[PDB]
Amino acid sequence: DLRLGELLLQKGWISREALEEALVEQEKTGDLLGRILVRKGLPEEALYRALAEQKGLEFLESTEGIVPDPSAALLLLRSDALRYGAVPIGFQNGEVEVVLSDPRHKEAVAQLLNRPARFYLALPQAWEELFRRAYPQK
Amino acid sequence: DLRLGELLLQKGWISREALEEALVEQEKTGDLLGRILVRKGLPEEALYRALAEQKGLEFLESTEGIVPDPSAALLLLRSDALRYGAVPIGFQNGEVEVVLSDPRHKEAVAQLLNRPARFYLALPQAWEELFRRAYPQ
Ligand SMILES: Nc1nc2c(ncn2[C@@H]2O[C@@H]3COP(=O)(O)O[C@H]4[C@@H](O)[C@H](n5cnc6c(=O)[nH]c(N)nc65)O[C@@H]4COP(=O)(O)O[C@H]3[C@H]2O)c(=O)[nH]1
Ligand SMILES: Nc1nc2c(ncn2[C@@H]2O[C@@H]3COP(=O)(O)O[C@H]4[C@@H](O)[C@H](n5cnc6c(=O)[nH]c(N)nc65)O[C@@H]4COP(=O)(O)O[C@H]3[C@H]2O)c(=O)[nH]1
Repeated sequence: DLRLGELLLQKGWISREALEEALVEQEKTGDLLGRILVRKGLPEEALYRALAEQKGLEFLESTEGIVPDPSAALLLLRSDALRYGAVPIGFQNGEVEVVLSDPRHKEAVAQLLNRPARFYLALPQAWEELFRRAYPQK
Repeated sequence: DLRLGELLLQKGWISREALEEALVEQEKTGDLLGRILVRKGLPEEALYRALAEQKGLEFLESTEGIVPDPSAALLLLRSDALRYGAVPIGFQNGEVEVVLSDPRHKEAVAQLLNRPARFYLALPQAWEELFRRAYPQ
């Protein structure tokens, strides 16, 4: 319902002038809005918390405690896990738990999995650490 | 030596008007600045990362993988680990690794331990789960 800029405004993590400056730049550059905001000083975690709320994802402050379930990992080929930015990590109540790197990929991943799923969002470094543990390059 | 408010303002978690507002409220209520800011929308994790930076602590996002070394837990009576909010979890390079629940207790704990130490900080639930693991019963 709410766009990213409005979400951040509502949470008090950007100012109206900071948002307008970003939207004015975007209309000249076409860069992703969150990228402009972060480049101008928005904490990257603030961006991801807002993006998670927008797509109904649970934001994961860390992936270090996750022990990836090998049987969940079989639900995506490694090449697909990397391309879609999705790590299946386990099961809860007959749903597969999946950690995304980019909320914009939730729908594409959900369609692919074609089963009940619970989605999480992790920061880039946290996501890559998790991916490598779930999908060793071996 | 930056105070918490300007630490958070520089990062961009709070506006300047929100900081002034929170300190004005604190003048009436006396609550901690971090608790007011968290009530006003600051993530608790962002608060603890700033508090860790301020006191030279390493903030731990998670304690789930830590297996507490019993040899290190011996360095504090359980009663002291609870009162000081400090869990010794192991040793690195001749320093004892200690996980604090509150960065304000760093100096008191360091004086007591009286040996080289590496200090970490953890959010309350993660700290409690680690404390029960290191100091069972
Ligand atoms: N992984 C990742 N995802 C990002 C990032 N920035 C945005 N996303 C998401 O990608 C979608 C397209 O972003 P946009 O290209 O900047 O296109 C934006 C942007 O041009 C504009 N916009 C965003 N917020 C506002 C606002 O508050 N006010 C106005 N007038 N326009 C806004 O509306 C369009 C739709 O925005 P949204 O519905 O929120 O949809 C956004 C948002 O869900 C990022 O840095 N990283
Ligand atoms: N466990 C926990 N610890 C917390 C929390 N908030 C602060 N601490 C820490 O406790 C000390 C006392 O916080 P305070 O009572 O709000 O008393 C504060 C506060 O009244 C004020 N203050 C803090 N930041 C600012 C600022 O940016 N500008 C101004 N003018 N005053 C500030 O200076 C005094 C000292 O602030 P600090 O040096 O940063 O020292 C702070 C900080 O290290 C919390 O929510 N939980």
